[PDB]
Formats: sequence, C-alpha cells, structure tokens
Amino acid sequence: TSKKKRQRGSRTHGGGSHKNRRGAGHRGGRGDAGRDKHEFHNHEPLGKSGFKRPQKVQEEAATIDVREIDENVTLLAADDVAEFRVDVRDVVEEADDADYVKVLGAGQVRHELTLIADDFSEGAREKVEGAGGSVELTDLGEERQ
Amino acid sequence: SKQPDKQRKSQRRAPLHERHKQVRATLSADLREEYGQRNVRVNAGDTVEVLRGDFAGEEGEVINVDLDKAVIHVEDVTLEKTDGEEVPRPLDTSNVRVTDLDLEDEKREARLESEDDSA
Amino acid sequence: SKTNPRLSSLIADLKSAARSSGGAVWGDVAERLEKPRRTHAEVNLGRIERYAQEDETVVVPGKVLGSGVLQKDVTVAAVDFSGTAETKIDQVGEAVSLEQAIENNPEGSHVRVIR
Amino acid sequence: MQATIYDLDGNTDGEVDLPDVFETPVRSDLIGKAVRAAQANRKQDYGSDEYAGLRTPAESFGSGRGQAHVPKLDGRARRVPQAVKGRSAHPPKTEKDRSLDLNDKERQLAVRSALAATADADLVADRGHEFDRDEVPVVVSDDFEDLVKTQEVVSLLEALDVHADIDRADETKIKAGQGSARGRKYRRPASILFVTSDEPSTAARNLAGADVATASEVNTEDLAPGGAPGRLTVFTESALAEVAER
RNA sequence: UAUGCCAGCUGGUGGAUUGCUCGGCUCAGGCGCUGAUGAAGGACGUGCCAAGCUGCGAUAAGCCAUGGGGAGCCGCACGGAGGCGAAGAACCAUGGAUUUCCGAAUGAGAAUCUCUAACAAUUGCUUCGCGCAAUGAGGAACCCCGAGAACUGAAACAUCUCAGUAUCGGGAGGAACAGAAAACGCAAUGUGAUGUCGUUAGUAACCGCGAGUGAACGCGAUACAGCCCAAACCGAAGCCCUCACGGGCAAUGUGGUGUCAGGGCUACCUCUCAUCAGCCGACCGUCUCGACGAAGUCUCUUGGAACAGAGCGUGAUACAGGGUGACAACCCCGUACUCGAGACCAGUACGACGUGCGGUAGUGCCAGAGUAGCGGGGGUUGGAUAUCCCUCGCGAAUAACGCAGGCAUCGACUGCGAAGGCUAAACACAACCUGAGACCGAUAGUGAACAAGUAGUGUGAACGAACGCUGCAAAGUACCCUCAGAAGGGAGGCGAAAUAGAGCAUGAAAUCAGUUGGCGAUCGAGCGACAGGGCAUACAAGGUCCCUCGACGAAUGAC
RNA sequence: GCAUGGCAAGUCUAACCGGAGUAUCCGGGGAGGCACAGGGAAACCGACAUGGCCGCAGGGCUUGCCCGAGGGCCGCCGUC
Ligand SMILES: [Cl-]
Ligand SMILES: [Cl-]
Ligand SMILES: [Cl-]
Ligand SMILES: [Mg+2]
Ligand SMILES: [Mg+2]
Ligand SMILES: [Mg+2]
Ligand SMILES: [Mg+2]
Ligand SMILES: [Mg+2]
Ligand SMILES: [Mg+2]
Ligand SMILES: [Mg+2]
Ligand SMILES: [Mg+2]
Ligand SMILES: [Mg+2]
Ligand SMILES: [Mg+2]
Ligand SMILES: [Mg+2]
Ligand SMILES: [Mg+2]
Ligand code: NA
Ligand code: NA
Ligand code: NA
Ligand code: NA
Ligand code: NA
Ligand code: NA
Ligand code: NA
Ligand code: NA
Ligand code: NA
Ligand code: NA
Ligand code: NA
Ligand code: NA
Ligand code: NA
Ligand code: NA
Ligand code: NA
Ligand code: NA
Ligand code: NA
Ligand code: NA
Ligand code: NA
Ligand SMILES: [Sr+2]
Ligand SMILES: [Sr+2]
Ligand SMILES: [Sr+2]
Ligand SMILES: [Sr+2]
Ligand SMILES: [Sr+2]
Ligand SMILES: [Sr+2]
Ligand SMILES: [Sr+2]
Ligand SMILES: [Sr+2]
Ligand SMILES: [Sr+2]
Ligand SMILES: [Sr+2]
Ligand SMILES: [Sr+2]
Ligand SMILES: [Sr+2]
Ligand SMILES: [Sr+2]
Ligand SMILES: [Sr+2]
Ligand SMILES: [Sr+2]
Ligand SMILES: [Sr+2]
Ligand SMILES: [Sr+2]
Ligand SMILES: [Sr+2]
Repeated sequence: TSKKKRQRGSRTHGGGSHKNRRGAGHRGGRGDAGRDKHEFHNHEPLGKSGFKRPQKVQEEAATIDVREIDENVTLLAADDVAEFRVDVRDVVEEADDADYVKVLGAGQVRHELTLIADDFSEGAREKVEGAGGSVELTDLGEERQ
Repeated sequence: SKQPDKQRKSQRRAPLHERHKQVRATLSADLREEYGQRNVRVNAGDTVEVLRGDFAGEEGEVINVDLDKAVIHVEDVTLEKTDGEEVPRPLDTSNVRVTDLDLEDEKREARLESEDDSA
Repeated sequence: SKTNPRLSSLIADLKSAARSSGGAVWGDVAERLEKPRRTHAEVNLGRIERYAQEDETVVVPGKVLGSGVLQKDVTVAAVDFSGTAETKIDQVGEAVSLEQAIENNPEGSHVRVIR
Repeated sequence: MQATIYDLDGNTDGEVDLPDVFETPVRSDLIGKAVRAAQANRKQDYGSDEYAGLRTPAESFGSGRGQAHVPKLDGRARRVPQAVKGRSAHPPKTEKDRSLDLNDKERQLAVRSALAATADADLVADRGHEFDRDEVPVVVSDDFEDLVKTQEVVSLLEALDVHADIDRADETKIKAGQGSARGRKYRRPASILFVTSDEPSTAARNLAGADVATASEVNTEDLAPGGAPGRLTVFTESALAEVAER
C-alpha cells in the first residue's frame, strides 16, 4: 500500500492545518521568487562572471590516459607489436569530431610502448620513456612552437 | 464489426432488401440435398415445422412474412384473445424448418436451383 | 522484498550453509545481499588483483566487473560477473558462482571478502 | 539435451539436440515484466472531453441570498466538480503516457527464459495444461507446415497424447462485469502454442485456445500467456533450431 | 388507557441499487472543397386520416433509366380504411427529371413579400452590345497575410512576463506556406533547393544580468526535382476570338535566342537522350462496398421457453461479434478462405514524339536602383556591436563589378550573384466514411441515449433543462355487477409472473397509512457505552445455560 | 531521492526502416545523451590500476597472534 492510498479519511493529506495548502503564498511566490530576499539561502549568488569565446574558435581535444592504453595492450592485438607500436588515434573513441588527440599520463605503464599522437603531457612521456618506450608526435602534432 | 452495439445496430437498421436474410430458415434434410443449400428465405407459400417454442412440433403453411419486424405467421400457430378471437403468435424464422417450398415463382425456383447463388 | 527468485534461493542457501556448517561468511554475505541493491558490491578486477592471494577463495557479496588487470591465479566467487569479467578471470584463474562456492566449501574456510 | 522428433502419424523419427536456450534459468519475474509491458503497449489513450461541464457562463451570486457560493445559471448549479452536470475534477487524460519501456536486453532475456520454461514438463503441468506426455516441448517434422485441415492436426495431437489440453480450452467463460457491453463477453483458457518456421499454421490456429507463431518472432506472451511461464508448446523441426538464436 | 416514543410486519410514496444499452467520450486509418448552371442556411408548403421528426418541392415521404434485389410493400409509428406489386413493387447503387419564396442574392424595394425587363456592383476582353467572362457567399478545424489586450508571473511594480496568446480585419486550398543560394562557415582538398520529425539544447544568445525568455549550423531520418523570365544577338518570323469571312492585340516589342553546368556574338570540334513541351497511360498497394461460404436444431430430465444438466454426434484456412423465449463454432446473420466493383495513389511511374547536351579561342556585348549601403525614430527578435521589419532622410558599383563568412575599416583567403518568377513529394486539421477501446453506463458519459439546441428565459447579443426498461407472445383484460360514469371499484379472463396492466425489470432510504412487540397520562433532557433485571421470539443459518457436590486453586486472606 | 530489475567501463536508443500474427509484437537504427578527468574567466595545463598508520565484518592459527576488503587518519599527485 502506498502513502497516497492511505490518505482518504485524513482530511488534510499530510498538509497540517487545512489553511496551509493554498496558492503560491504557501511557496513564497512562484518559481524562484525571493531568491534574493526571503529565500536567499543556498541559492547561487547574484552577478556576472567571466566571458565566453566564440564556439568556432574553440578546440576540443580527445584525451586518453596511458593507463587505458597500457591495460589493453594484448587485447589490442590488431595493433603493431615491435621490439608495442600503437597509434592512439586509432584507439580513442570520439577521436573524429575532435580537433586532435592527446595522451595524458594517469596511471602506470608496465610495457614498452611507442605511442603516436597529436600531443602528450609531460608526465605522459616521462612514464612511457621510463618503461623503455618512445613517443612519436604526429604531423598535426607539429604545432608546438 | 466486433462491437455488440454496432452489430445489433446494423441489424435493426438494415434497409428492406437486406432484411430478407432476417427471415431465413433451415431446410429439411431432403430439400438441403435437393437444392444444395442449408437454408432459405421463408416465403408466404412454404410449409414449415416449429422446432422450439411452445408450438414446437407443429407444422403448417406460412400465412404471412413481416420484414419490418422480421417475423412470420404460420397457420394454426395462434393465441386466443380475451374476447375469444384467435390471432397469430409471430415466430422467429430461426426456430423453424422449411419442409416444403412454394415455387410458383420462376425466379425463386431458378435462384434455388442455380448453384452459384442461394435463395 | 527482492523480486528475483534466484537471488532469493541463493540467500536461502547461503543461510542453510552458515547455520549447518562452520561458516559465518555465508550468513554474512546473506545479510548483505538482503540489503538494498545500491549497497551491493560492484568490484572491478583491479581490486581483486590488489588484495587477493592464491589458494584463498575471493568472495564478492555483489558483482564482478571487467576493468583493470588480474594476473593472480585465484578463484573468484560472486553473485554474478560481467561477460568480460568472467572471461579475464578464467584466463589466469577461475570464476565461480556463490552457489558453487557454497557447495564446495559449506564451512566457508580460507576465504576473503572483497567489495 | 536431446528432443525426440515425431512424424505426422505420431511415430518417433529420430531426434535432435535441444538448443542451449532451453537451459536458460526460468525467471518468472522477468517474464511477468515482459508480458506486462506488451499488454500495456497495445492499450489505447482515452479521456473525457476537456470542455465537458465548462460550456456555461454560470456565475456565483456570492454572499447575500443565504446561499452557498456556487456558480449557477438559470437557477441551476454548474461547472464545479461538486455540481451535478459539472466538470470532472481529475478525469482520465488523453495526454497520459500509457506505454511501458523495457530495455532490449531485459526483454530478450525474458523471451529466452520463457522459451526454457517450455522444456520443463513439471512447470508446463503446473501452469495448468492437460497432457499425458513426459517429454516437452513437443517437436514435430517440418511436414507439419504442409497440413491444411484442422482435423488432421487433431489426429496428430491425439496420437501425441496432447489433445487433452484442447478439450480444456473448449470451454468459454462468460465474464462477470460490464466488459460484455464493450465486446468482451467471453474469455477462454490458453492451450497449445504451435511454433512453425515459414508461416503460422493455418491448420492449427482455429483449435480451441490455440496460438500459432513463427520462430523468428514468437514473443514472451505466446510462450507465457498472462506472464505465467510454461506453456505446452509444439515446435517444428526447423522452428526448434531457428529459435535457438533468439 | 388517550396525545405519543423505539423497532418491525403488510401496503404505499420514492426511484436508490443490480442488471441491460439504440447515446456519449477518446484514439486510429481513409478522405476532403461548395457557390451566379444561384451554394450553405432559412421560410412556407407537401401525406387518405398527419401535430412532431425525417424526406421531398406545386411532378412535393416522391417521377424516369440502367444494374442489383425480390414477394412483398405503403419512413420514424405495433391505427383504421384503402391501395400498389409477376406489366417484377418495396429496397440499394449509379446517372437523370422536377426543384416555391427568402438567402452572396444580383432589375427596384421589402422582417421570406411587392412593384415595372434586368450579370446589381467592381473589373477584363470587346464584335464597345452585359456580346463573352471574372469576382461576391459557405466550410469543423487546419493554413497564409495583417490588427493585437488584460487578468497573470516577477510573491509590490514600471523593462521583462502572461504572449504575438485571446479576440478582430483580409484571403487560399485539400492541404496551405516554403523552395533551387548574392546559402552554409563541424574553416574545409568540406556540405549543396524547401518543409517536417528526432537531436543538437534549456546549449549560444537575451534579461530590474531578477523572475523569466531562448535559437542556429550540423547530424540521424522522411521525401526528393528541378526549372522559367528580363537583357545581350535577332525584329513581326507572333498571339487571341470566329467554322469561315472577318475582327482585335502587337515596333511603348508579339515571337526566336537565353537564364552561373553564365549567356550572347565571331571562328571552330563534337554531339544530342540534359532540359522543356505535349501524347499515352498502369501494376501494386490502401480504404470502402459487395458475392460466395462448412457442421445437430438428436435422446432423457428441469423449465413458460433449452441456448441448462446428463448422453450421443459434427465442422473448422470458420472457436471474431451479434441474433434467436436461459451459458449456441454446428438454429439465423456473419466469421476463414476465394472472388468482384468503386475510390485514392495518379493523368503519377513507365513508354513513346519532338527539342537538342557539351567543349576550345577571342570579344570590358548583356545580366533586375531609391536597390546595396549609411544616418534619425519606432517595433520585434535569442540575435547580443552580430535578428527581422516599418517609417523619415541620404544614397553606389556594373562582373576588370558586387554581396557574404555574427563589431568597424583595409588587404588576403573561402563562398556566393540580391534588387524578376514558377515548382511535385515527405508534414497540419478532422467536416465526412470506416474501424477500435484496461474509457462512461441514464444525477454517468455530450448540454442532448427521449420532443435536444427540444420545452423554456431575455428587447437583444445570448441563455437553456428534464424525460431510457410490460411481456416469450399483446395474449394490451371478453362477459357480468356497481356507478352520473369510456372514470373508479368488485368479480372474472390471459400469462411462469399482473406484487409484469402502461414513466408497466428490480424497487433502498427519508417518509406515510394500518398493525405487532416493548414502554406510556407523578415525571427530566447528547438520545448511548459497558453490567445486570422484565417482557417479546415458528423454522433455517448460533448451542449453549443454570443449581448440589467434588477437583484444581494466583494475588489476597479470615471467623 | 528511494525500492526493485537488466547490462556494466560502459549504458540507452530517438525519429525512422524492414518483417509480421499489422497500434501489440520480432529484427534493425547509437544520431545523440549521460558516464568513462579535472582545474582555470580564458589562454592553457592535465591526476593515486596504492606509499604509511589505525581498524569493523570476515578469514587464518598452535586461541592471545596474523591477514585484514569496505571504513578512518595521513601522505602524495592534477590545476587555479
Ligand atoms: Cl569559452
Ligand atoms: Cl572497483
Ligand atoms: Cl557542412
Ligand atoms: Mg442452390
Ligand atoms: Mg458531467
Ligand atoms: Mg458489478
Ligand atoms: Mg432580388
Ligand atoms: Mg506581480
Ligand atoms: Mg508549415
Ligand atoms: Mg524582484
Ligand atoms: Mg518569447
Ligand atoms: Mg547557423
Ligand atoms: Mg514584447
Ligand atoms: Mg445527462
Ligand atoms: Mg416497476
Ligand atoms: Na489543506
Ligand atoms: Na451551453
Ligand atoms: Na498518450
Ligand atoms: Na473526406
Ligand atoms: Na405528421
Ligand atoms: Na432536389
Ligand atoms: Na456574374
Ligand atoms: Na457589356
Ligand atoms: Na504577487
Ligand atoms: Na498590486
Ligand atoms: Na528585461
Ligand atoms: Na559529423
Ligand atoms: Na433459434
Ligand atoms: Na523581430
Ligand atoms: Na532606419
Ligand atoms: Na557565406
Ligand atoms: Na436519467
Ligand atoms: Na433485555
Ligand atoms: Na553513440
Ligand atoms: Sr507532508
Ligand atoms: Sr484558486
Ligand atoms: Sr519557494
Ligand atoms: Sr538581499
Ligand atoms: Sr558519435
Ligand atoms: Sr420500417
Ligand atoms: Sr417499424
Ligand atoms: Sr457583505
Ligand atoms: Sr535532393
Ligand atoms: Sr542578376
Ligand atoms: Sr572581423
Ligand atoms: Sr433522473
Ligand atoms: Sr460533447
Ligand atoms: Sr437584461
Ligand atoms: Sr381480478
Ligand atoms: Sr492454596
Ligand atoms: Sr541497445
Ligand atoms: Sr583506503
């Protein structure tokens, strides 16, 4: 049995005094009324902040952490196995509607990898090389200077 | 349709030419064999046997066929009024069985004997 | 008011085992499965790899998922496994249902709970 | 497991591997959910006229004439819910979404689960079906599809000691209630489900309580009418195999 | 024991309840314009008897033809009388005839009539004559173009909101509108007319930066379709009316060419299946209508009635639904299967006729002005500097030019040619047809299951109810008595039932008459709860209870 | 938010398309949404698959002593 189903005979259906549930006065005004007066509490404060750049002058990078790549090396058998060689671009989802692919260095790298991507983070490299690996910056990646 | 309201409605409001089928009755075994049909539209000339009501068992000539009320009058199947007069007790053709046809009309006979169609 | 009939039987079997055999884990896991689904365990392989040890059955009072890498040759007993989870585990060890685990070890000995 | 195959005379004629799906653990709750959804999804939207009871300029006199402040017209109370001939306060509404969603996986799992309940004679018996057989479901040669006369299917069912179920369904119930006023006067027990492969069996369909389906689209409802798992089914050689990949 | 209290019994009153459904409500599919050739609507007529509804129109519930249909018929409406039908009526489909007056209402006028040949009025053509034509008004909503609130929200209120909503003016169609880039701007080596649907997204943008308002490109779909002028160069090679004769139009340009795959011209190559125009003309599918259509009306019992129970039997590509004196696949209509016709798709698709695609070189020959653009003032928008529009003023270039790419200018780059036009399909609505339903079931559901927009209210605009059920069959009560009596009553007749006898299935409560039990003319008021006495009680559905004594014997506890 | 159920580093399809027993239902459709990294107005940069100590449940042992998921207290890491 639900709560609704138990209200018949109660008269006030949980509203307390029958003078309570009336119009918007019982809510202190409609919508966000009083968000700066009687109900300022827990409301985001008033004001403007910052600016926005035009949406077509904005770049959206497709990122991936070494952890993701490294944890699936063997599974990614459909990708080079040299002295593994992996073109991150063929690995990252959503890597199409993105302006470029970037490898981030979150996690560990328990294998020697040769990674090819449009860009890497300092830590991404330190780790890849640290495990006897290399990092190859794509041609597009040739926009660092 | 499948809806009861419409079914009854189409029956009660059927135009006259469509009411002939509301006065049809099953044919005796012989007649069925003779004309290759299971039933026919009862005519004011036919002979019929009552198979259901309080008059079940009686046979007689059809004296009248009312399409408006979809009922028939059969000789001797009557009720006695208060003044003593005798009047017919209407019958639903569904409770009757044709045992002898009145084929005085070439068209009806032709219809009955034809195969592609029934009477 | 669980709705899955199999979950109900499992819980009933888990109690029968804990009451009839020297096993407190089964009755423990039972108490947890009786709790709301949101509190049930959702464990990825990476966690099993970090705290499991061979010849000690890993018991998950929930479901095992496939993220991470498992190398240890361990037997994992769970309410359920994702298709991938059961695959990876079976490669380096073995995936088993609590229903099996309860039958092979009613006393519920040498076992580690993971969530 | 293996399922015995029968010829149109009812005699055994080899046997085949009962596909794995028939080993899916039976999940009556998932099945119930699936049926509940199919049933809700064919329900039609309805609701009272949105202006019903509102076609009146009726006004209240207010205080003064020793009368309750109720809208009146020509001395008759109107519009308001407590007034006879007034509007309905919270009536059925056309805008209401009467459909139920169901993830494809959850639904497919239920179909498989219902398929599997079909191979459990004890269940099939519990569901209510009347039969004198031990193996279930009943598998028959693909020639079954070539049958034309209903009575021929009768003989085969009698030979298969499965006709008793049709006798069970050969009794309609005239329902209590006003459903009758809307065309729902009768209802009847569900009997055998015939699952063929090319086309539904025209020969079996008119049998009392019978249902016909095709392996490619047989659903949770035919497999478990009303959500009750374990319907006495009869598959076709090919139907049986094609149903394996659902 | 009066007046009387409480409960029940018999009979009323009343119309709840149960059951029933010819009406509603909602959804889905199909379909979709009418009118001066006088519509839609209204008035008045029209029947043997005729008030209402329906139909029809002085040929008046109808006339004629063809096909269907069939032995009956003369609407709703179950009367009386009379008539029609084998000379094939009724009825149905298609087509035709008739079709009063008012009504856009059109010769003039007028509350449906009147007065003395009429497209009134405005237009086009014009034989300049109403000679030939157009317009007008209607339609449930849908659609397009204009006019445009307030209550309300912001807890007041003015910007903002409600909302371009309600309502008003004008107008088209079966659908409208839009539409082949002076586009987009995931900026690109990219997309490629337009609606619409899903999403992009409550994102960008707006905003007492409050409350609130709120896109687009793109993407996935639906459906797909692209063309015609102006001018250049030609210059009467042309068009309209008429059978013809003949007339009118047209150098202020008819017609050819041409239309950003720019074109024209001069000089060449090659070639057409592009386009445009016209001819022919479906399949299939969908919707509706129709034909055909299996198998019990067997036994016994109960009943007024078998469609019930028991027994025997049958069909099924048909066990949807309905009817029939009660629960019916097999009694009747239907239903499955198969078949036929009309409508829509669509004058579309295909096919065929004609036309002729395209490429090179040269040529500053052509290419839409109060425009592009700027400023003043307004409105509007998400449009912010960067929306769309109105208004006042100013105002350009000529392809070697010009516009756009979200502030302005200049260069570069990319895109694209405004100031002329047409265009199928995919989408909206629901009048109309058909189907459907976990919708309502007569105080419900429509206001309306009935006389329903009826009766009735208001000067008018406008407002507006209530009323469902005899029975299987009318067998709808003959005769007699009574009475002023076609009233009513009594007796009687019918039927299973008249406590089914006319708002006639059932028949609650309030409440009324009569009556039974209990109380009652010396006695006190939340009307009772719980205990205990009196009196009252047919059966059934409850069967216990009382006294002696004895057993057991908690707290407590004596003489 | 919560309870139940599916699937899980993923999850769900929307419009719509095909089929069919034709509003149900079977198959298809991942456009797009949310989740899988954050911080910063922006430019832009970009993280613990575990390093320490407590310790509940549970497990182990030779019955106080080990292992101790979750949890608790810290380190440390990304960014302004
Ligand atoms: Cl930004
Ligand atoms: Cl985890
Ligand atoms: Cl694009
Ligand atoms: Mg015949
Ligand atoms: Mg109402
Ligand atoms: Mg009831
Ligand atoms: Mg006139
Ligand atoms: Mg206010
Ligand atoms: Mg539109
Ligand atoms: Mg304020
Ligand atoms: Mg707005
Ligand atoms: Mg845009
Ligand atoms: Mg405004
Ligand atoms: Mg009413
Ligand atoms: Mg009565
Ligand atoms: Na209240
Ligand atoms: Na009204
Ligand atoms: Na709805
Ligand atoms: Na139409
Ligand atoms: Na009349
Ligand atoms: Na006429
Ligand atoms: Na005219
Ligand atoms: Na003239
Ligand atoms: Na206010
Ligand atoms: Na005020
Ligand atoms: Na504002
Ligand atoms: Na894209
Ligand atoms: Na009958
Ligand atoms: Na605007
Ligand atoms: Na201006
Ligand atoms: Na542009
Ligand atoms: Na009523
Ligand atoms: Na008493
Ligand atoms: Na996706
Ligand atoms: Sr409350
Ligand atoms: Sr109010
Ligand atoms: Sr509030
Ligand atoms: Sr303040
Ligand atoms: Sr995507
Ligand atoms: Sr009639
Ligand atoms: Sr009649
Ligand atoms: Sr006052
Ligand atoms: Sr196109
Ligand atoms: Sr131009
Ligand atoms: Sr700029
Ligand atoms: Sr009433
Ligand atoms: Sr209505
Ligand atoms: Sr007045
Ligand atoms: Sr009498
Ligand atoms: Sr004692
Ligand atoms: Sr999916
Ligand atoms: Sr921790």
